[PDB]
Amino acid sequence: GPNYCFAGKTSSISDLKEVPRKNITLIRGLGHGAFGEVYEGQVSPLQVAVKTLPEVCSEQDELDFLMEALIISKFNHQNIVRCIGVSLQSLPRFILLELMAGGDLKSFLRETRPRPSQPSSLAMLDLLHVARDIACGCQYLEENHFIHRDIAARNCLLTCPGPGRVAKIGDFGMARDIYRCAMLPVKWMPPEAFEGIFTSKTDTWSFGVLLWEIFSLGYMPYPSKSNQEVLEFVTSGGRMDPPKNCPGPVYRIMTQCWQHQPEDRPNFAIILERIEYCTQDPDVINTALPIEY
Ligand SMILES: CN1CCN(c2ccc(C(=O)Nc3n[nH]c4ccc(Cc5cc(F)cc(F)c5)cc34)c(N[C@H]3CC[C@H](O)CC3)c2)CC1
Repeated sequence: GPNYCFAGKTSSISDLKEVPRKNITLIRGLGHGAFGEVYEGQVSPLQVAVKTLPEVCSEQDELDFLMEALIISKFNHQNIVRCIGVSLQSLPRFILLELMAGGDLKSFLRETRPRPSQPSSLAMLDLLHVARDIACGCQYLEENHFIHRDIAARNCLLTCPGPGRVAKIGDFGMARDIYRCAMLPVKWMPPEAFEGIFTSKTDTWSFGVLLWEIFSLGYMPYPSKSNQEVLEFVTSGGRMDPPKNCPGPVYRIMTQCWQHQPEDRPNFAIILERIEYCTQDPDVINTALPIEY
């Protein structure tokens, strides 16, 4: 029976909000992936997402699922998905999370690119608001000494597709694994991560790559380079060019997050200030996004 510690506070299985099974109904499948497996559900009525643990699973799998529930249950911030509760005493086991109907950010960006059929589907301001949303979640993690270890568009969710959408950090799998190779998010990692010491400046680095994902509208970073090619490229001083039509001031935020030395990268409070500035600059927000023909 593991304990989990966050912000100086210790908690364990008995501290999770166990929701009676009978109160939980699955509505439909949403999908599966590195994050595990998730459904839309209802509680009691409260609409939720439901993550599930396979009944056929290892002991470490069980401990992983428990630790996921502990980690997410202890965060308290408007840009990190909430945990409504858990159902660990019935099988298959469930973790109940805030329903994020816009789905993951990477897919939303790819699917919502301006096209002749939808030429104003996104504007710079939409992208800067997503960036600000995730920076605010990261600033919370930084201030609570929690290193995320995989800040990327694939790990962010949106409340809804339309106007008023709020982005939130939706996955903590890597952090869970280290709380405790080919799968490592190499394209998101700074040179120093290859002494292997992490800090919140490693998350600053990763946030710069997420900014590149956002302002490229969902491209894979380092187009054409493999993991090892990226590693050698960034270690040598190599950096991505700005995404298509990216305003200079937004690209300058990326390039400061990618300073070789970690002390030279901004903390998330500074990143936020700089995103706020870009957001107020008419020349940035009046810049047209590219049309994908
Ligand atoms: C058109 N498009 C509209 C949005 N729709 C949705 C809506 C909600 C969701 C969805 O799961 N919403 C969630 N609401 N609350 C959640 C909490 C945890 C997770 C797991 C997760 C976290 C994450 F950061 C990224 C993920 F893709 C999946 C997911 C959710 C969804 N999920 C797909 C994402 C694509 C992935 O490959 C398979 C799971 C898709 C997909 C279809």
